[PDB]
Amino acid sequence: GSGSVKLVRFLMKLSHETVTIELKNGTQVHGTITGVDVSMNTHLKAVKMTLKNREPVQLETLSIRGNNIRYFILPDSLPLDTLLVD
Amino acid sequence: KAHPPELKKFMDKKLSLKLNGGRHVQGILRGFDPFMNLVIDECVEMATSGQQNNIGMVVIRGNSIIMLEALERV
Amino acid sequence: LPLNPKPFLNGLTGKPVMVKLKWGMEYKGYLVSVDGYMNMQLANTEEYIDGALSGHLGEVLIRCNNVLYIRGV
Amino acid sequence: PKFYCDYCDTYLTHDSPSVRKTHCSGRKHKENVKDYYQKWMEEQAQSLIDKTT
Amino acid sequence: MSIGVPIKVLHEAEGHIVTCETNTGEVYRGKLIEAEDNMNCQMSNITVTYRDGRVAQLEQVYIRGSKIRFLILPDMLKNAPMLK
Amino acid sequence: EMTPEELQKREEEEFNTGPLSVLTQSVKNNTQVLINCRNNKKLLGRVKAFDRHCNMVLENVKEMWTEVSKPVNKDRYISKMFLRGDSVIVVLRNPLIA
Amino acid sequence: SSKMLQHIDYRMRCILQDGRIFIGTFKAFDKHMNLILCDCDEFRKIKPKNSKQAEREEKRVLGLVLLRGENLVSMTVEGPPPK
Amino acid sequence: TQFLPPNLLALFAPRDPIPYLPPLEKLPHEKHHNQPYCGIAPYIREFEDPRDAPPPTR
Amino acid sequence: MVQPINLIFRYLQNRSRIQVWLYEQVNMRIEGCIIGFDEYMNLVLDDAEEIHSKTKSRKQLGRIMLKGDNITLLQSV
RNA sequence: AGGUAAGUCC
RNA sequence: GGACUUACCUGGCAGUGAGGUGCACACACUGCAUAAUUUGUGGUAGUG
Ligand SMILES: [K+]
Ligand SMILES: [Mg+2]
Ligand SMILES: [Mg+2]
Ligand SMILES: [Mg+2]
Ligand SMILES: [Mg+2]
Ligand SMILES: [Mg+2]
Ligand SMILES: [Mg+2]
Ligand SMILES: [Mg+2]
Ligand SMILES: [Mg+2]
Ligand SMILES: [Zn+2]
Repeated sequence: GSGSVKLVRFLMKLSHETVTIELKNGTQVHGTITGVDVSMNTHLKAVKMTLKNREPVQLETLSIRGNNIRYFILPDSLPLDTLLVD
Repeated sequence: KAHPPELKKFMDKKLSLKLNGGRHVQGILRGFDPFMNLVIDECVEMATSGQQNNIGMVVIRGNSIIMLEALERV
Repeated sequence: LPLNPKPFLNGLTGKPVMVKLKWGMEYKGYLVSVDGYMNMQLANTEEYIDGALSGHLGEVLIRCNNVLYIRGV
Repeated sequence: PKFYCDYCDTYLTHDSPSVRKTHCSGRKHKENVKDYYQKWMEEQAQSLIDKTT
Repeated sequence: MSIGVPIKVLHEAEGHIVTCETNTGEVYRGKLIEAEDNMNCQMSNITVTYRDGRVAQLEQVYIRGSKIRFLILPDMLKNAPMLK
Repeated sequence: EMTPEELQKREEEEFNTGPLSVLTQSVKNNTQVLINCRNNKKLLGRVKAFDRHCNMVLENVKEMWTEVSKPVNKDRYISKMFLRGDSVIVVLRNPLIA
Repeated sequence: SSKMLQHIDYRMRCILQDGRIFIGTFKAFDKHMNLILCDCDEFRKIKPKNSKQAEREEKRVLGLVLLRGENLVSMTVEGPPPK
Repeated sequence: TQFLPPNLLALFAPRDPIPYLPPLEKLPHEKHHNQPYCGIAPYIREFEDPRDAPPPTR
Repeated sequence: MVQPINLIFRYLQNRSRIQVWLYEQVNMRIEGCIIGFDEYMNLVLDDAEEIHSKTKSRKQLGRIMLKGDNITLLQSV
């Protein structure tokens, strides 16, 4: 088809999905999304944050201001066509 | 939605302006807008060499202004 | 003749153009389309790194934020 | 566009720089402020509960 | 709606001493004369502290909000009505 | 806006004719795309969807980049991503070389 | 917004874009994620210029801090509200 | 809170000025870019053969 | 008071040759005659040049549109 | 609609 | 404290709540304007 109106609307559906986020500063976050927000601000639980060239660190919770996100790496099974009907 | 900045206080005053690229400039503030774009007059470049140069009646984009300092009383 | 940016581009649409990016690369090709944000679609596009030709690409979208200037032929 | 004065418990249905400054250099306002922080010094009275022990 | 709690808190500190770190890493300490809704700040009697550690005195300054990292406001402000 | 009326599918018209047609077509025809990204990494993949900012959902991506001594090539495979649009520089539709 | 209100009054560790950490009592926020932090302490990691020496953590007290949203990266919870 | 009895206004007192610390990062215009942004020309060979492409779903 | 938009309009009319300082690029500047512009501060520059500070030699461009995001400062001659 | 200021009454 | 009077400063658009219809103004929620200089679509690139 074509472009969605907004595509955050998709990310907002990914509650309870476990993802890996890369930040614009090289930090990698692996965690389970508790919520995503219109401004792409993103909340995770059960997080393993790995700042650039540092040893991982585990955290119960983390929120990331969305502008900092470069990308989400999604679950291989995540049913895209389903979730994209928007 | 977007209000103008309060630079009436600094109108027609000599200013010294810290700018984006480690660039500094100085001169008399003749006007402004809600983006904080400025009009400077009798403006001097203040190059890193320590050498100063005269360009006058410049426009400065608000975007690239960090801080300005009043040299004359406000 | 006060020749403003939207008309200027609309002018160049169709014509070969060269777009220089803030990051120092430039892309040469037939400007196809432009939008209100000045994103650019190019065709028969080729990549010039540091002034001299790097390679031939194809149909290219350039996100507007990346552009420094755009110019004819 | 709306603004809520925590000190006055009142609204400025249409906020502006000009309007908010006018309100804030207002008779009612300045008194409410004075009152708020005087009431806070009364807090120090709650210190006496410690004073008694 | 539109106005928000942390900017209110900034305006509440108008008139008092604030420290303010800019994007450049300079730090300005002085009397906050006034603040706008964007964080653009006019200040007086400022001890600037340059990146190197040297300080200077400045009479009147004005700082673009978009170029501020953070401000240090007076601790009393935590007892302001909004923060409750 | 210039279009303050509440059905700005001028959004769609632009998508079909404007420069984001690069994507609209890539999505429709399932063509591979190569994106030069502001982490300075190269992403080659398919576009499942996109939006105004060039937020893209991608499939079967191969992320490609260069590290160091002499410069070494690197690649990783990512089967489903969402890329944030701001981090796009340039997108390039697959020139059907054969 | 309850994702954020959840943590209000907790002590929160914020990572800033330059790699500073602000730890502070999380009093307020807004649509930008401007923050108000109380009793806020700043920490930072200082690299040894020689290839292997112990790295310095440097604390510095700030007190009541207003952090501009743009410079915020992430927040996680450091500790529960003080008593 | 500017204009109050000096009794109360003494509450809004600054804390002592903060220790200097040098900056963490260089200034952006003076930072040295060891592998600056670069183009995609070398990568075209990566693209699939169009015969081996999957068909247009619609 | 002189609005910055007006003095750009003044520069246009005068057919003055304007030099632009760039945002976050301190080595290059660009100069040319302002044939036109817009709300975003994008400039159409009739006989644009690329001036490189280290080189002290110029690269000729022709007629260019320079996107506004880049501009730091506008100068004369 | 709301704030402010000045006035009139309660 | 409360009521009215006058002057001054301010005021984005739409859908729903809202049930005779329409208009005006307020409140609540939801959108849009909003990816174009001051935060929510990058000169903080991850470059050791
Ligand atoms: K929006
Ligand atoms: Mg930003
Ligand atoms: Mg009904
Ligand atoms: Mg914007
Ligand atoms: Mg932007
Ligand atoms: Mg706009
Ligand atoms: Mg911007
Ligand atoms: Mg923006
Ligand atoms: Mg931005
Ligand atoms: Zn009030």
